[PDB]
Amino acid sequence: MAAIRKKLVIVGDGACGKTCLLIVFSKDQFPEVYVPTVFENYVADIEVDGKQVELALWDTAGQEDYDRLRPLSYPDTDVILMCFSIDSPDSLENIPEKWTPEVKHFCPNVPIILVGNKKDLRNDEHTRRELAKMKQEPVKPEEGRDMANRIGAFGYMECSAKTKDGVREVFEMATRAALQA
Amino acid sequence: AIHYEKDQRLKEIAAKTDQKSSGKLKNGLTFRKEDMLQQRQLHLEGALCWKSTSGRLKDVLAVLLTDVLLLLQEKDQKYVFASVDSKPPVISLQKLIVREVANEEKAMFLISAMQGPEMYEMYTSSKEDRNIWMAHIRRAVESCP
Ligand SMILES: Nc1nc2c(ncn2[C@@H]2O[C@H](COP(=O)(O)OP(=O)(O)OP(O)(O)=S)[C@@H](O)[C@H]2O)c(=O)[nH]1
Ligand SMILES: [Mg+2]
Repeated sequence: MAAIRKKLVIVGDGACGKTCLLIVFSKDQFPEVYVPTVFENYVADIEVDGKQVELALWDTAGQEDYDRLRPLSYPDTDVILMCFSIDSPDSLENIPEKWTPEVKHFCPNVPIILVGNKKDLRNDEHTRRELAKMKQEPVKPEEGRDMANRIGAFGYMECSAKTKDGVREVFEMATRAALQA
Repeated sequence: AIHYEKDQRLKEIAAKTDQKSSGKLKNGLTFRKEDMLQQRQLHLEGALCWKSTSGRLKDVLAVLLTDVLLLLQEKDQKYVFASVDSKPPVISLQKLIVREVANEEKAMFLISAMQGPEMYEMYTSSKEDRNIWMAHIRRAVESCP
């Protein structure tokens, strides 16, 4: 029954949490079996600022082998969620190197929300210990915000689909961006 | 009152297809009336609507064969290969996937994958008909040579 419909597309590295984020938002349930995405689309509703909006959620492949398929999802997009995972510095590095040039090409004036996924792993002792063996550490909020500025993002958010922390807020911000001309 | 048979229906569709019409495949080959009759089985045929970019629903006859799905329109009482958004009206079944349209239970996305991919948004008459079409397309893709 929403009288407003908008289109959202999610992109970012393989395994960075895109599908889980979309399914937690649209079904309120974390999908426990990981199946790499080729193409999917979902529907979800949101109320933000007293405004009821229906979102079409276009799920895309993070794998480079499906690069030629991804542009099928980009037409007539109202907002992009561009994701990385907080436990993977590499996925943040691919934001300016891969995702941003692609999105700016196919969706030049579409607002981008830069989203750090898997925030639950930032303070996970095991995660920190394993990353340190590799001379890595979880992405810091300041690093995410700096990257958002570097890519001209509409906004920056962090969330955990696993715990639901920040999920509603990611989609509130995305909806606000989707509603702008 | 001879009972419907898929092989006879295919012959009938071919007979009603304009001899001058051809339909492009994504690889640049074309398909013609004669190809319908060349060692191909018909799995399913029926009316669909092909939703164009302009948002217009274009009536087509969809014809699911052994290795391709054909989208046909009507003209002067004959079939012609469909002309919608300059997209190939002959879809190879190899590497074709099908998906529900989340906000429209009557519709389905057909996504083909060499010379690039293509997406088609097709409307059936009902959710039940969508399921029948998706099931038949998936089975045809499975047994496609
Ligand atoms: N710890 C933690 N794990 C998560 C979270 N979200 C997703 N995951 C896990 O990460 C893995 C990949 O998640 P998924 O959402 O499927 O990635 P994707 O970005 O859609 O991957 P692809 O389809 O481009 S290959 C899964 O094992 C999933 O359970 C999260 O918030 N916290
Ligand atoms: Mg996925």
